Amino acid sequence: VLMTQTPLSLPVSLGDQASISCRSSQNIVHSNGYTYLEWYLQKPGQSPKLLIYTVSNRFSGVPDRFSGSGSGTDFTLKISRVEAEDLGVYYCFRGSHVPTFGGGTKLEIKRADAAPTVSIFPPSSEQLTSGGASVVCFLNNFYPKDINVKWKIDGSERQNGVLNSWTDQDSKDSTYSMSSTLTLTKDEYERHNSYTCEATHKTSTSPIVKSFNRN
Amino acid sequence: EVQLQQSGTVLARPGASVKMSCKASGYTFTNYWMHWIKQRPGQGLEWIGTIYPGNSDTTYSQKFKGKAKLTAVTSTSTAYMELSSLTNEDSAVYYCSRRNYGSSYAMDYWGQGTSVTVSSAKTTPPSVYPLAPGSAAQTSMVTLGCLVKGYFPEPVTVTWNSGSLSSGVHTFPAVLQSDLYTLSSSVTSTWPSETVTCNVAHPASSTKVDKKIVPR
DNA sequence: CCCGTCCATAATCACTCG
DNA sequence: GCGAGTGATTATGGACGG
Repeated sequence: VLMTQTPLSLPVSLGDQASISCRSSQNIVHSNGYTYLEWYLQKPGQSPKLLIYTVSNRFSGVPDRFSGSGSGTDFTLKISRVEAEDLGVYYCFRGSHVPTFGGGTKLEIKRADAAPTVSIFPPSSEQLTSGGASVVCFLNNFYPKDINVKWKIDGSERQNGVLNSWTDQDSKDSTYSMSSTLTLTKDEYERHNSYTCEATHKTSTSPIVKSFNRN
Repeated sequence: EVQLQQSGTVLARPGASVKMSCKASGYTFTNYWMHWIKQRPGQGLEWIGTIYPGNSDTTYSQKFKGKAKLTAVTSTSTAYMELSSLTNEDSAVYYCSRRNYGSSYAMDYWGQGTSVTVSSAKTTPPSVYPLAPGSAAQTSMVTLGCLVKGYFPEPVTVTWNSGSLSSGVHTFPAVLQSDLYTLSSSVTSTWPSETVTCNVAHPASSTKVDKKIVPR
């Protein structure tokens, strides 16, 4: 009785057309002929807003570049020409019987590739006597979002004990940014000398290495 | 002007419960179904249930029966939802919305959301840590930063130079590093020549501290 | 013939208005 | 008398089959 949406992420180039798909395991028409299928948009930080109801009826205040269509078990939401403002998650939703939301489809603006401008940082003097020691690596402004990050202690790989945070695709330049932190103890950080950060991006099969040593 | 105003952020302990509200105004409360939607961090929208203030008629997603209980006080056009036996999974933003009819058949008006956080952890101030490059890289603009960790609860007011710097800034989502959160910010030649320091403040801890990024 | 489950879903219906 | 006109969502009436 679920609603499945495709794709899980749609990359479109500004000005070009985007099309999200929503399918029901079965015929969702109400016994009155109406098909209470809706689409909603939620932008980061905001609350979900209504785009379309009953399959194709556009909601007042909603841009004309939004249209919806379908029947029985297949329904589509289309953005004739994507505007840079359109980034966010779109969700279809069945409003009849036992209401249910689709899994949602994230809209990303398809922009040109970019390599991670990395910069590593050594644990601050303040932190050292204050318990542990945290090494940080910022991988700012890059595209696409699919990237990976490995840490190395004296050339050796360090995968345990790290933490990453990503940032939603910036709405102006359309790039992503992530951060990796390595929390080693104080006695541990002191036991080694080399610390590195490498990022594997689809730009090339050649990583981007940035490092520092305790001197 | 239809408007739905929900109560503010909340923190409860595993096993405790919570009751949140949604005040409506601008329309006839008793003629529309009010819906409730849940959204966990980075997850999707999840329908919970609905109530008709006109007759207290209710319905719950099978998954929330017993977990969520809804009520509505008519004379005050306010709708409530109470969550019991809270767990880590009940942590999220909860919305209320109005099912409209006539000029549109859907959820046309939404509240702003009520963040609920479940944890047995305690209130702790951040430990902002200054971060500057260690000087080993091929470099007209340098990226330096600030770290914030071991703090609880959310959120943290992180600004650069009391609000002067906005671009070249990347503040990251507080992640969970052992009962407490940790976040970071990286700012992007006029340094260290001039002063560029970190301005972090914690409403909850009732603290405000600045860490001046001084070279090594 | 009573009752709990499962089942597929269009107002092409049921009924008041002229 | 009979054909056009008219309602809606937030669950259900009917077909098994035990």
